[PDB]
Amino acid sequence: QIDLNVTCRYAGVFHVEKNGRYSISRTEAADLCQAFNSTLPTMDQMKLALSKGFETCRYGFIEGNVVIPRIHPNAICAANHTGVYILVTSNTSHYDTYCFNASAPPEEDCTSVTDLPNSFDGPVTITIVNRDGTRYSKKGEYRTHQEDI
Repeated sequence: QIDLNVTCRYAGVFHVEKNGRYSISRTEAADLCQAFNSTLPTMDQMKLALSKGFETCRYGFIEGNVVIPRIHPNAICAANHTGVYILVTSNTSHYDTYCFNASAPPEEDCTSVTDLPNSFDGPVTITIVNRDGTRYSKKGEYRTHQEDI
């Protein structure tokens, strides 16, 4: 069973938490985004997302780096840095992910995500979990690297 918690989209950019916080690899992140018909964001898209009001208190993959977008300074979220803060030093490889959907509205889309459109045949119950609690489930798979499984 896999629970994927999603935020609102901002300029098409959203945060995905898979079950436990920080349990996704780089290769899984890419696979996951792919299941949403999305891609790992470029820095520039992430900068745009941020300027429209996107912030989280969780580190996550983009294309090339691990980042956390911050608008409002906070002691436990990136130590009061603001902007798209790049993670510099870490021992470990697992974080959350950000994904980018080019088809999303240009601003805040807080409507509910109701499908993992591009997931493939598999045995896992995959549940998408919105912040307002609304859920969509399907039996399938999205991971293409065996070590991720």
